[PDB]
Amino acid sequence: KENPMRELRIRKLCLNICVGESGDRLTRAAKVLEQLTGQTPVFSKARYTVRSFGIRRNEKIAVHCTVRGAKAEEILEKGLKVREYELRKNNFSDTGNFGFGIQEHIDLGIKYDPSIGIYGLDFYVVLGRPGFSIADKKRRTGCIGAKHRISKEEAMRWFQQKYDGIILPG
Amino acid sequence: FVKVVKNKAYFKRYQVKFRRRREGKTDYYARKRLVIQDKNKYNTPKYRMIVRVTNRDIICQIAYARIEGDMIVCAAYAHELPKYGVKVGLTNYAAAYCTGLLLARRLLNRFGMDKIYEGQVEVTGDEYNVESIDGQPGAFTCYLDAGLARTTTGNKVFGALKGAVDGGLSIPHSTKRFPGYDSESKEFNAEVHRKHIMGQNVADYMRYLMEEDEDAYKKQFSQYIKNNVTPDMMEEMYKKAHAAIRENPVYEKKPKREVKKKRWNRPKMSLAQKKDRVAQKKASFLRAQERAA
Amino acid sequence: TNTKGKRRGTRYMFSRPFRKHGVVPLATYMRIYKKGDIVDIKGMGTVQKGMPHKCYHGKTGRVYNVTQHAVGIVVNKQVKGKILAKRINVRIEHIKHSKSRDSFLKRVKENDQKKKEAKEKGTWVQLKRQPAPPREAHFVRTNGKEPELLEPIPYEFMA
Amino acid sequence: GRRPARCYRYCKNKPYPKSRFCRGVPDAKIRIFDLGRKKAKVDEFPLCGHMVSDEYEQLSSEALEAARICANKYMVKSCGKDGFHIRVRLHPFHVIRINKMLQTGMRGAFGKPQGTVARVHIGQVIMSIRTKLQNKEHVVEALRRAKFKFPGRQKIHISKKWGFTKFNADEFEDMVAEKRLIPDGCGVKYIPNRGPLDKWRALHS
RNA sequence: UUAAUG
RNA sequence: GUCUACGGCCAUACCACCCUGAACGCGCCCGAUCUCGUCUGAUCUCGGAAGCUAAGCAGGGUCGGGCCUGGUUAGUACUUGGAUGGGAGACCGCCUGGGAAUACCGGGUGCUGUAGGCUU
RNA sequence: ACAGAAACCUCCCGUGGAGCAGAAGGGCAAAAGCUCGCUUGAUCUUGAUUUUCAGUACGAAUACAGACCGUGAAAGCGGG
RNA sequence: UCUUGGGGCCGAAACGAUCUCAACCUAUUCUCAAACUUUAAAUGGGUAAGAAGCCCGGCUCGCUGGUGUGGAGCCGGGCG
RNA sequence: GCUUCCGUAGUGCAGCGGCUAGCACGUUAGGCUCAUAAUCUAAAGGUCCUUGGUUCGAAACCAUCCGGGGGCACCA
RNA sequence: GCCCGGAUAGCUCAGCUGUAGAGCAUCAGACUUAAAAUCUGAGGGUCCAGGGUUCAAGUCCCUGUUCGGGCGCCA
Ligand SMILES: [Mg+2]
Ligand SMILES: [Mg+2]
Ligand SMILES: [Mg+2]
Ligand SMILES: [Mg+2]
Ligand SMILES: [Mg+2]
Ligand SMILES: [Mg+2]
Ligand SMILES: [Mg+2]
Ligand SMILES: [Mg+2]
Ligand SMILES: [Mg+2]
Ligand SMILES: [Mg+2]
Repeated sequence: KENPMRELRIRKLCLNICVGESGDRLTRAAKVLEQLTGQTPVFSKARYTVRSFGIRRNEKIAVHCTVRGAKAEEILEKGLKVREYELRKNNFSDTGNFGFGIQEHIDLGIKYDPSIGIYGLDFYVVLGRPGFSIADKKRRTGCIGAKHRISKEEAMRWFQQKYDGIILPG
Repeated sequence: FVKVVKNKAYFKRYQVKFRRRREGKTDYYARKRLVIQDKNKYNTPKYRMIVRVTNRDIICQIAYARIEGDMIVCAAYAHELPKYGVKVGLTNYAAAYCTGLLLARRLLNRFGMDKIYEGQVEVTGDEYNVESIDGQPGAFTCYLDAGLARTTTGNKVFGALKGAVDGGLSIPHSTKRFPGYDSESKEFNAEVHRKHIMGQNVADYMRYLMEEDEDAYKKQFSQYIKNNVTPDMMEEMYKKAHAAIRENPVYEKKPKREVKKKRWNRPKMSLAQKKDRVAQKKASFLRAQERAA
Repeated sequence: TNTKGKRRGTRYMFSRPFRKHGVVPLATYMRIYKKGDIVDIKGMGTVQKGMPHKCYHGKTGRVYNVTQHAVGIVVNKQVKGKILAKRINVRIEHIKHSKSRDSFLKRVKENDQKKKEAKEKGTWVQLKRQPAPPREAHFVRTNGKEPELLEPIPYEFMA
Repeated sequence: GRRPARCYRYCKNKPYPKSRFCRGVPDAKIRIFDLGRKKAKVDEFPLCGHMVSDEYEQLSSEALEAARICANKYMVKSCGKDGFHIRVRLHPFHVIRINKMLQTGMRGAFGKPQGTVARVHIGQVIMSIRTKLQNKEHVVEALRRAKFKFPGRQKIHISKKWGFTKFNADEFEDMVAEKRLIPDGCGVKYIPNRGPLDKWRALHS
């Protein structure tokens, strides 16, 4: 008999687009994330100057947005419809989370805009459990325990039971 | 392979913090500024009014520091409100106001200041402070202790603060963190503060759910339906609660029955039991190896 | 020559002990300081304001002035010809009570109790501290076994 | 070449090692501190002999090198190439200085780093040879020939320990039989009763 | 104006 | 027996894993209308009470690591004062007191102050 | 996904192994570090004390006091 | 052990297998530090060993103050 | 030993932390020529002596290392 | 400290409050078989920085930052 407080849910879906160039490309990738979600994303800037790729310190490189709830469930349903409900062994992390990246956002269902263009985006699913709000809150901080963690085997069987997704080694 | 961070050298160099810091309860940087007294005051007790908003309760206490432990001179809990006529709604802003008022009136009853320093009875929500009356014993003063609650505008800690001020505790405070203070145009609205104190936000959300759908209404408010709480009854119920609190502020403790004296806890294992356990485990491993081989 | 700085050669002295860093304990703050209490001085490196000097680290004086977050203390400094009872202003962190006064006060209270007692009786009980005397003659009872004969061990090289 | 050892024979100064402050030190001649058959077990070399000093002096790294070669040659001539194990238990860290006179003189006299030397106490092991039980007088002869490379005076003492261990030879076989010691190459592993019981079960399983 | 050699 | 709120000394209290939690509580949890703040009600704030001890938390266990406290090391290393003591020196021995610290081997694994509960 | 030893995001461990302008030492984790919001206590005036010391200055600092102020909800903190 | 790799070997190749050799990880082991340290002496440096001290009763305060609260200063006695 | 300076393609030089390191010659390739040269058009080529540090960034700024070159070495 | 000159396109210099000019340099077309020699157009101006007067300032006015040229020297 499985305890209903151990229902493995999804905490968040992390979207990011890393174009590597500030300005027009970056703001059109922000428009891509805004048309995907329905909310404004936040630009992520650099940590230090790398002269190999053409970036400088405190220069806006990427853009990202975290999505919660049924909207994150629906965008992840779109993403698995794109990637035909299959993932690899190495895509799964040992901490219990996973993620993957699509080639371009036109597969999600978004109509092409000739002003905006083509931008790919990267999914990262942070899985969840009722009782993960202890470590990040202010009142009573603490670790969540060994039984309460999500393992890689438990993530694989959750994915296979939920989305009927085949998992192939590689 | 990679190096293990938490090694024996790590546990030898590891200094633990304080117990309340490890529990995550006391902000010692705030307590350093709050609780200490100036040395030229010479054992003058420095009173703080501690507010802790729990999930189902609102604790309002008053403490002064002693070196063995800070003694609670007066305490007030939110579950004492069904004795005053608040059956349900124990963790909202109105219950915080009633708990602060109850703490204030109980402290003045224990100090013997029931008639003097009445406070606000016809409460509107304006900027009010307790002025000292000449030829009388002086007004009680204390300083607020919110703790780890983020003090934004519209906080139940400041609701308990307003309850203590209206009950007659001379606490210095600004009308900035009270609900009603606009952040943009920067003026204080006392009518919005009166609505939040008397609880018309809960009544407006009750009417909004009743207009929207009965299923979400019964999902949100269940014991309000169980104890027949209507929005027209709300303001009169809190007025009768304030009247009962200002009428009978004294607390009677519960009578203690003779304890049955049984141990629900599991007791601690002794040295002879541990030495017997390890010997039985070694003997079981040896006889299992003899049985296998 | 040496430098004449405030904290010259104070590497180990103002340093906190091992696994005793971090937040200052608060009973040290809230412990009250009356005038005329014998007070020893021990520096602390956490709070840098109100530190005493390295010549006053370890010294013991008494309080003459009390302020909001510090007290003044008259300590005895030996400077090159004489001892001067000079006054310094020290913050709360660098200050403890000396129990040399407390043991004397307990002994005074015990002597006052023993002086009020046995006055109507007439017994003369000694109140002064008498030092460790030559001990009284006693009987060593070597019952049963004889004393063990100690033999000096022969030499053998361990290394 | 360099000065005689009569100058820096005795411990005169504080211990002055190579560090962040003392830089520009030339490399010492002794770098290989053990030889013979060091890829070996504790059971196949029972006998152990030590060269124990009897003076509080400073032994130079070049003297350590010369005594190491002098012990090595006699151990190869006697016990073969794989029948002994020599170990120099004095690593030289004390950086010793030189005041070269080309005329300034004694003004500003602080030495540039000349070389390395080892601080040696009274009753401290200089060299240690572990070998079979048959090769006893050969190890005594090798340490006697190695004494001439050092100044002062030191003694040759055949230890009661089992090789390069801290346990006695009469108790070593009983401890290995009762599985309190594990052969772990040159050294030995001592298992107490303080650890968890899974280690005990892994030993007795 | 430059333009040497086999 | 035990919890909550505020604490004192800040590991005998910490860390890794496992087992049990009756009642109050503490929490996990349900939503964003109002106060409030974020890309996101995840944090904070607000309004609650369908489910739950899964987790935090409380107690206990690990021939557990760490920590605290003793023995051993050891009257050892060291050291106040002394000698027309030794030795070419290096250093060592003695008289007089004082006296350690590793490795190794035992024991323990939070007490307590104020207010308020629960086991009626 | 491009993405690689290194561009961006997330999770876990992480007693400080980072940072606090500099030389080194001490100190610091819901801070003394990083980012925000507001400010100019880096303002005026007496006295006392420490350090160097002869117990003389200068420089630096330490507690207070009288005023005007900044911030914070407040305790308080701040006169570089 | 694949956490990676230099030379091969049976491999088109494959963390499939294989002897390894290198850095890494885990238990050890030898020798040290004036500008290292968990510990830690001997010697030493402060303070106290009373009349300028206790136990009483009462006034004053513009300081601090739920509270003839706290602190300080004055008095009048008793204790040798 | 003391004080000082330099060390950049193959060679001789420049270079004001943010370059594609610059000029000449050498080199190679192609024209011109009967060939060669010269001439014309192209191109390749820097471990920026070595280590570290400051810096968002170091060919340079700071420190040491290994090379090199001058000036001093004195009255008695 | 005083007085007077300049600082304007990559470089040297003019510019009388109402597309900033002359020469060298670069690129692009002629010429020559081709460079160079010589013509032709085009590009390139933080007018040292800020403030003030005026409708409008590179210009007029002080304030400062570099660079000469001469004077003057009680902490
Ligand atoms: Mg705070
Ligand atoms: Mg019953
Ligand atoms: Mg010397
Ligand atoms: Mg929520
Ligand atoms: Mg639980
Ligand atoms: Mg459980
Ligand atoms: Mg243990
Ligand atoms: Mg802060
Ligand atoms: Mg600062
Ligand atoms: Mg002031």
